[PDB]
Amino acid sequence: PAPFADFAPPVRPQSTLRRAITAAYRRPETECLPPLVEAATQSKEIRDAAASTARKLIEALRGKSGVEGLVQEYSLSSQEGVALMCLAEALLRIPDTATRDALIRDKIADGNWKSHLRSLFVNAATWGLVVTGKLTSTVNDRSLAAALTRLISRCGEPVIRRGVDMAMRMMGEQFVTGETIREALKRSKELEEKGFSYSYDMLGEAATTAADAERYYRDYESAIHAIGKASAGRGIYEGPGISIKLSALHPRYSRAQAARVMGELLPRVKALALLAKNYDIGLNIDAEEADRLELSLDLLEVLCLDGDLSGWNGMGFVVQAYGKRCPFVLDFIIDLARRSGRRIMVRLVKGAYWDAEIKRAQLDGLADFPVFTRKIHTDVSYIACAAKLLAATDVVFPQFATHNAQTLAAIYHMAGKDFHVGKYEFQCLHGMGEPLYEEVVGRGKLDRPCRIYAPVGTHETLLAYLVRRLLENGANSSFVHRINDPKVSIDELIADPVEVVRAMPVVGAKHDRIALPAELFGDARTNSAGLDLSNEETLASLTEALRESAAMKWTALPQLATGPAAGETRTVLNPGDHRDVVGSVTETSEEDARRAVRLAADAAPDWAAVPPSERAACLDRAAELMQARMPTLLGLIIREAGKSALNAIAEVREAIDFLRYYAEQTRRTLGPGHGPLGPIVCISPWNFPLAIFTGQIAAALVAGNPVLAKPAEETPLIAAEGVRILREAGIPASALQLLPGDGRVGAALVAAAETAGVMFTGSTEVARLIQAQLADRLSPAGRPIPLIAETGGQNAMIVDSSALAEQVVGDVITSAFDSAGQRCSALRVLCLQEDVADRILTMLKGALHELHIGRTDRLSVDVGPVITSEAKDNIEKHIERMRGLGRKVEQIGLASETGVGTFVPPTIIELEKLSDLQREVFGPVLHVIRYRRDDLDRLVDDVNATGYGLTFGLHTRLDETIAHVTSRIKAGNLYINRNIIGAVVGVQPFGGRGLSGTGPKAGGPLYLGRLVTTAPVPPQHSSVHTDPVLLDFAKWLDGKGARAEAEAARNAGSSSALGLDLELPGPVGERNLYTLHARGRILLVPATESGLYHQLAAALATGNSVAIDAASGLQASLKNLPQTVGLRVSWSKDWAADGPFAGALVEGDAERIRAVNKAIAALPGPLLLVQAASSGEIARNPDAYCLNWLVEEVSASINTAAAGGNASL
Ligand SMILES: Cc1cc2c(cc1C)N(C[C@H](O)[C@H](O)[C@H](O)COP(=O)(O)OP(=O)(O)OC[C@H]1O[C@@H](n3cnc4c(N)ncnc43)[C@H](O)[C@@H]1O)c1[nH]c(=O)[nH]c(=O)c1N2
Ligand SMILES: NC(=O)C1=CN([C@@H]2O[C@H](COP(=O)(O)OP(=O)(O)OC[C@H]3O[C@@H](n4cnc5c(N)ncnc54)[C@H](O)[C@@H]3O)[C@@H](O)[C@H]2O)C=CC1
Ligand code: PRO
Ligand code: PRO
Ligand SMILES: [Mg+2]
Repeated sequence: PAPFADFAPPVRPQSTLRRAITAAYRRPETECLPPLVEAATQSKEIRDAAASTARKLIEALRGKSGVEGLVQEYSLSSQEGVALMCLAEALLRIPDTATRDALIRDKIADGNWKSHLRSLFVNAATWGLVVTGKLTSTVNDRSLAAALTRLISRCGEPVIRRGVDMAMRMMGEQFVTGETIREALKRSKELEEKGFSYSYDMLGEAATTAADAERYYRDYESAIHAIGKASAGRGIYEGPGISIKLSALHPRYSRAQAARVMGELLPRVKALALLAKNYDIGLNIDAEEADRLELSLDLLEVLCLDGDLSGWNGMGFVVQAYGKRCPFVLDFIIDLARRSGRRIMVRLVKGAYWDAEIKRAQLDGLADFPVFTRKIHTDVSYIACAAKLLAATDVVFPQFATHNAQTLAAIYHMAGKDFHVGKYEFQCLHGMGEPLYEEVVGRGKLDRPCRIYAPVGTHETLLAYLVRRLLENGANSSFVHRINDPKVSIDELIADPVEVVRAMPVVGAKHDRIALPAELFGDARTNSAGLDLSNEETLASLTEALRESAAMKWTALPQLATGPAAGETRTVLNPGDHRDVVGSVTETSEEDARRAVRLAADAAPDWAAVPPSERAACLDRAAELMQARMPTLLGLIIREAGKSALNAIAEVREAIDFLRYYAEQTRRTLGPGHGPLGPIVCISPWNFPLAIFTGQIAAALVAGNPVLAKPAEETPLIAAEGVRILREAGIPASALQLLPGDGRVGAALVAAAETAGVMFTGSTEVARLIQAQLADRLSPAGRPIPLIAETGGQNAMIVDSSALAEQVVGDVITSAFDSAGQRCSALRVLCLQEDVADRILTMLKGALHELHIGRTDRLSVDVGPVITSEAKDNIEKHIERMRGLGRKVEQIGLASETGVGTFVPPTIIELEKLSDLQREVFGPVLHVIRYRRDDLDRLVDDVNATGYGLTFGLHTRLDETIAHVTSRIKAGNLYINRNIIGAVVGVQPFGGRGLSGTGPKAGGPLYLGRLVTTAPVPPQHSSVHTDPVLLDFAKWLDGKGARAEAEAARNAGSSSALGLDLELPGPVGERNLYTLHARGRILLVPATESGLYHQLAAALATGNSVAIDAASGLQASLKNLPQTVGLRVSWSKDWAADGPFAGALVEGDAERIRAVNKAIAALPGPLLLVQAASSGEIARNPDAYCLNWLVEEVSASINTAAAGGNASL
């Protein structure tokens, strides 16, 4: 099959009208507004009349809550009100009323509610919104528990009774019209008698599995029967209808899965529409995320052209006025209504996903947002689109869904004097819009109809996305919020958004406080740009660029300083299809690898002499080149490395980000005194063959070191292209040599006499072999050769019973199986609290079977091949061993076309204990364990016990659990309520501890400092906190008379950055934190008393404990230590028995250092970051031991939108 011949063909040819929609997707905001202002303009007479009507409605609204009266009656604090409603919610989970009342009277009111009632406070963020109007993303469950005890002990049964009755009313009658469709229908008769109509919302969305989509289907079908029976021939305008969400009806509702959507989702909608046709009721397709808009149009088109649905005008469709495509979508819909002769019911809304759209465009590095960023722009867009709809009432049925009295009044007068039922209507939300619309419906008011959008569902169903619904009308910019704010005048509320926009100095300017994705980092650096795989223009352009990349004769050669070298040449094959030859590699002889190091050494002074700013300029130029070449680079990564387009885009972004980040960090730090190490050997893996390749090399180069680049033998072509780009950007050939080949080439480079440093990403075993070889050598200055190694992980995610299953499953499927699990960060062990384990596991297995595995030149492929047949064999041997032990194994079936490549099906293996898993299994293999809540702390121990410490995830809403878990886990990259993959340079600096590597973190501020002989002070690198054991030690030194060492100890205490705690700039809806902690226990190998004191001061000032070499004979130098210091001090004769250590400090002459370095490399377990100094160096240089390498970096990324919305926005 020809590469990319079927990458992403559209569902249908894009008509002129469809293309005008796509063209507007991310149009600059200043370009969208002027035509909207013009279309929204009305006569001065109309504007005055509309302001009068709006003032009249608002005066009525203000002239006429339950939770607030309850808070007042019992003098509750906010936390008490929230805690009370959480208790009421839990009591309502008890089905029998008499049982519940007995528990309240006999057990709850009397004392400890904790012994009788899953945290009570799982939904406290929602109840917090109800009580306070403010959204907090996580729940302070200890504060709520205290508040609940306090209020119960103060007020007793009466307050509990009142809370229960209040929650019962709100959850049964306010947030929903009824629990079931029959109950909702019964409660609809009252307002139907007043002139209202209804559209029922069954509260389904985001199917994760086929079974869940089928459940949502049968729920919609049963509701259509009930609504149609009740409609009883009233028709689509007077009678009730239904609203559906396409995401409820298929678990893979996305553009990437468009073929499955048209084949599998479309027939389901058609079947529901046929039933709606027979009863003659409305069936409305709700609008969802911006990347689903254009896909949904293909379903609308097919349905409106399907003759089986003819004769029925009930098909409806929502368009969101906050979207830049809205008027063009309306043009398309009106034309479709004309062609089909179906009077499409068009619900105009403003839009419910605003904060999520802002976050998504920022995360994806896209050109602009697909929605407006000023609320007034959405208001003008709405009015302009209403004008378009009101001119087409013969062709469509406009439905103006809004609670904004000003918007309503403007449209009411825009529509003019003539009205008949069926011309158009208004719409509102149940339990929210009735106060406004009771001033609209009826001959005594404005005599215009209103359809009530009526949620229907149980308590569990309505709570799932209640936060997003509350924010529709609850944000500070929301009309319903502002009308209830006394500080907001009626004049402010009736302000005409059209005229306000028209008079702004720059019409349609972007919000001042929302950064475009490119500007996320401000003046520090330019964000890399992504590509929108939902944009048909992008998919069409990418299709051609990808095909063109597959026709190129890609090569990789040994590129020595003197020119390309001869060698053994072989082809490079696509891992997804070995018949697809991607290019040819000429591999490096061991002789030429040694020669390359000599040439690098000869060239080292000339590269070091290029000033740091100019070296950084080379990196910035290379980043521009990679950005411009992204589509071609994507094609090569897809075919050579077996990656999906989505992952290839992110990888090229990461490479660009490394180049720009290290360039900026260089401009912030490097001066004449930060001399280069010399030739650095950069050994890189096949799983991030551009990004990690580029990151290591760029850092070494910009620090002033010439580089020998040894790429993974599986992925030399993208590496050769990366070197070509860096050379084009100005890196001299003598500064950057490419040495393709296998481990023998890597080993020859490591062992070469002039090698001054090694940067390695790959296996622990190979890093250990490199460490053993480097320990044989010292630099010309008699110091160890630095090794930076990142070596993978055994990464866990802990999920408690407060987490949202659908969120968990999505993050798990992505974290475990993205890139076929070939990320070092991939989720390996999912840990499920016992009470939710079976439900989440069922959902996870169902989601597993929705993944498409195959050759990655198709947008529809989710999981590609593993890199080699040997990798495949190793992974499969692990799976079969687990199966042979009787562990439950779930696997997706592989298509026959996978046989030409090396594929492993995504797999779920259920384990009894974490210790059942003994080694990192570098493939799409998720292990699942269950835990009881009281065993959480033991579980964290179990996770730490593997010895790894790279990525870690936690899904919980509860602050106590966040605090506990994050304080006890020992990993470098933590992720809360999100996936654990795709660390962003400079936002989640990436790297771990233990068996996961040495540090410092790539994409972090300590990285460049390891690549120079004297480390600079990184930006923001300081701490006002002083370690108290360090202070006790300095006092002990003064008491012993060691006044010089006591001063040095105090200086180390101040110099240490232990306790640094920063928030890094990044996308909205996330908090990204970076902190410096102690490393652990540092091995001290002193030679003199003063050396031991200096070593102890360095280690204690950075928060560490120590093990001191008993063979030093210096035990008598540490007599009568304070207990606080003694607690941190042990003496070690057998270093291997007393580990693991987290670093080492060595004192001695060159031969002593070499001997100790060899002994240290022989210690089992983690590679130790070793620092050595002579006694004279300790006396001359206060920084003989650099404190940068005695702290541990920790990155934590918290998804603050996880509760369903973004409070900050
Ligand atoms: C009957 C019915 C049916 C639906 C919906 C509402 C109603 C009444 N909604 C929700 C709707 O889109 C909207 O979020 C709420 O109705 C509130 O908007 P109003 O016009 O009431 O108020 P209001 O006039 O106060 O407008 C609030 C809206 O302004 C927008 N906004 C806020 N800040 C902004 C900013 N900084 N920049 C740009 N825009 C900003 C948002 O769209 C926000 O919801 C919806 N929504 C949806 O996406 N799909 C759907 O299928 C439905 N269905
Ligand atoms: N941390 C990560 O991101 C990576 C970790 N791994 C782990 O390693 C396992 C094996 O995969 P491999 O590709 O075998 O990784 P590997 O670690 O053997 O290869 C990594 C790099 O080291 C080079 N290399 C191999 N032996 C060497 C030696 N003796 N001296 C110097 N350089 C040497 C290779 O050529 C490649 O460039 C994987 O299954 C996975 O567990 C591998 C690749 C990525
Ligand atoms: O599309 C057309 O040409 C005809 C006109 C009326 C409805 N269909
Ligand atoms: O976090 C991730 O998924 C990638 C893997 C290497 C570093 N960044
Ligand atoms: Mg290998």
